[PDB]
Amino acid sequence: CPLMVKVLDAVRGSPAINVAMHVFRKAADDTWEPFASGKTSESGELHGLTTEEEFVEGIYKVEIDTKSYWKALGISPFHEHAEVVFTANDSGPRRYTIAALLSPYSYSTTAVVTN
Amino acid sequence: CPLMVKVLDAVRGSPAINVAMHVFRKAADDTWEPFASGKTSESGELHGLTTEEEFVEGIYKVEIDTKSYWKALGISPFHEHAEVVFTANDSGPRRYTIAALLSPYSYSTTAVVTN
Amino acid sequence: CPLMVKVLDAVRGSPAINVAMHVFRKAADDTWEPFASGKTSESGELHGLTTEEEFVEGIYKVEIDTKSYWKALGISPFHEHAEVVFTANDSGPRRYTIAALLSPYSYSTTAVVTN
Amino acid sequence: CPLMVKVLDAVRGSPAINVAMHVFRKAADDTWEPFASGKTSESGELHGLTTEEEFVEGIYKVEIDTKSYWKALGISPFHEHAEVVFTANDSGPRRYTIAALLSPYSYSTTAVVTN
Ligand SMILES: O=C(O)c1cc(-c2ccc(F)cc2F)ccc1O
Ligand SMILES: O=C(O)c1cc(-c2ccc(F)cc2F)ccc1O
Repeated sequence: CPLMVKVLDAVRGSPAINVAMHVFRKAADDTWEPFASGKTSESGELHGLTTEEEFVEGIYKVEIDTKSYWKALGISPFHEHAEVVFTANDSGPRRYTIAALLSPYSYSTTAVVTN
Repeated sequence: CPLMVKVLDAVRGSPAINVAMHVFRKAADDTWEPFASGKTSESGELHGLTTEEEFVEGIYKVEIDTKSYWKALGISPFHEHAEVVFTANDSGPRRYTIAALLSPYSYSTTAVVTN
Repeated sequence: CPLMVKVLDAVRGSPAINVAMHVFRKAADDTWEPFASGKTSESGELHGLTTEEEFVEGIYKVEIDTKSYWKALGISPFHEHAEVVFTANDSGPRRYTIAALLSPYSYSTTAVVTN
Repeated sequence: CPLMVKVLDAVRGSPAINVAMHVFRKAADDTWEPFASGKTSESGELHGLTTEEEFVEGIYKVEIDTKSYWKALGISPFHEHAEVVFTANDSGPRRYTIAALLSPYSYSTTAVVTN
């Protein structure tokens, strides 16, 4: 599993469950092409987005639909979404864990990159 | 000054100086139109991006070139940039301060909305 | 003003106003001695904690009463308080700004050290 | 496992390995009594600090020795340690995951509380 995302809710102190996200890869013509998508599980985790063979060098974008998450809890948040944009695998294949911590007016994202 | 950005460096404990950023507004045709831009000052702050008459309701994107900042310090970063996307909505007088805290593999952004 | 504290509320996107905090300095006998205290202003800031002559090298602790802040808003928090412990060291002129970003189950603190 | 701690390094984008931490419980005489301690593993995790029977209602303090971690990497950091203080189990037994994200001049801590 070369790409995993974990999302946490800083207001309730819980995993952020059923959070949708879309992954894009920058194409040759400088456009964002859809690549994968899914929703976080009861543990706040989204696995199985891609495979080693499919996850080639490139620039990737993870767009996390934080607004729909907060609206479902009755909170009108600041951000439309949380976007993580990064170059992947340019020194060789790596495993990426993207962690996102959500508040209505704030978010933090961090990457753990292992071999 | 209805829109201000402040950027901080978590590795050196300093304002992040000379950080470039561009502000975009979502057009009717779902495209991002350039709106404003600048570089942070010695205090890590960018002022004067827009005016009250110009800063109307809409969806805005602030793209902060964090990668160029870390490259200038010789540090290898994860993110291509830090992106803040939000709807601006005047429910009464509102000033927006976007704060971004930068580390090579992590960033946090928060909005302070005042009257 | 060699030492300033700023506190922000990630749930409401506002300065955290009327937040009490105490500053302690580590004594020779490894005990915490009260040093300064106050409450944040309408801007979320606390100034005038100490002076240049008084703020000597040593180990300092800032204890921010985050629990009372969340209780005043009717929100159930995790932490008893947010604690920032640090050594102050003049290697040349140094001013310290401690920034704290508060959520009910999370807090972030950062130091900006300027000349 | 009622209490787990995970620590991440925001400069290297990796788990923070071999990070020491001590857990204290506030005693009847308002003193902090040592309770448990350990070091994070290669995954940045510390498990097995306590048991359900031992982890009674109370106020707990987790002191993470972040300074020794950064010094071992040749970085002089701002904080002496990262302290997480909280009331545990006052509505019944819970499982607590404490997550800490470390930078030389900043840290964030978050709690995930599950039944
Ligand atoms: O770790 C924090 O407490 C923190 C602090 C800031 C911040 C810093 C300095 C300042 F003048 C204003 C701020 F919002 C911005 C983001 C952030 O996460
Ligand atoms: O407050 C923090 O220290 C923090 C923690 C995480 C995080 C999330 C999930 C996880 F399994 C480990 C983490 F460190 C993600 C972001 C973050 O700011």
